[PDB]
Amino acid sequence: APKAPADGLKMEATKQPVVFNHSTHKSVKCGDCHHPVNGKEDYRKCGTAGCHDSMDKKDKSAKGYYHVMHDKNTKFKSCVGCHVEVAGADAAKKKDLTGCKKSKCHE
Ligand code: HEC
Ligand code: HEC
Ligand code: HEC
Ligand code: HEC
Repeated sequence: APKAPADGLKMEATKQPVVFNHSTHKSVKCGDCHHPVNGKEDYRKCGTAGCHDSMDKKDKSAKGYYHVMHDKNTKFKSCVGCHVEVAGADAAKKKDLTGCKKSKCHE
């Protein structure tokens, strides 16, 4: 299989870039992020032309790339969404997991 990609996978599709890692979400199910679409599962980029490319930000619906990265009220687990569940009420983590500034995502 293609397995997980290398590390240092960052995405600069917005004025605020982010750096993701697969060696960190190893315990996380691939289907947890790479939600199934059409019933098929594949390893593609969220910001794929035709997937999450709304560049609206202020939309929060689905196409909102910046919505599937923060918005928690989504049909699927969101970055911050899951993070919120992970960090929960542990403090510090929610500042480096769901933190707006000075976090693991945004620095
Ligand atoms: C606190 C609730 C947060 C605020 C406010 C913002 N973020 Fe994030 N963020 C993350 C990713 C993966 C991206 C996309 C990277 C890319 O492709 O460019 C973003 C993007 C943004 C943006 C850009 C939208 C714009 O054009 O203004 C803004 C304004 C923004 N974020 C604000 C990832 C994460 C993340 C990882 C779990 C966290 C905790 C946050 N973002 C939290 C906030
Ligand atoms: C969220 C916690 C994720 C989990 C769990 C896994 N992946 Fe992932 N992967 C994620 C993102 C956000 C991205 C793209 C970054 C973006 O800007 O959206 C990726 C990318 C990949 C890719 C690259 C796409 C390609 O060109 O093929 C591959 C191959 C990939 N991911 C594989 C993969 C595997 C094998 C996973 C389980 C072992 C897995 N991912 C989990 C987010 C997340
Ligand atoms: C195209 C093949 C996609 C890729 C690659 C990813 N997503 Fe996606 N996602 C896609 C669609 C078409 C939809 C909505 C269904 C529709 O037709 O409208 C979604 C939805 C989400 C959601 C839910 C948002 C909500 O319900 O509020 C989330 C949280 C989400 N997607 C996240 C996400 C992540 C993290 C991805 C990379 C790991 C990713 N998506 C890739 C289409 C596609
Ligand atoms: C649960 C389904 C998750 C989803 C969806 C996303 N992440 Fe995550 N993340 C998760 C856990 C359990 C942890 C461990 C906490 C730790 O910091 O060790 C993390 C951690 C991160 C980190 C920090 C660690 C690192 O790898 O540098 C970052 C920067 C991070 N996560 C980013 C991230 C992004 C951008 C996501 C959406 C594309 C995302 N995570 C999804 C659990 C889950």
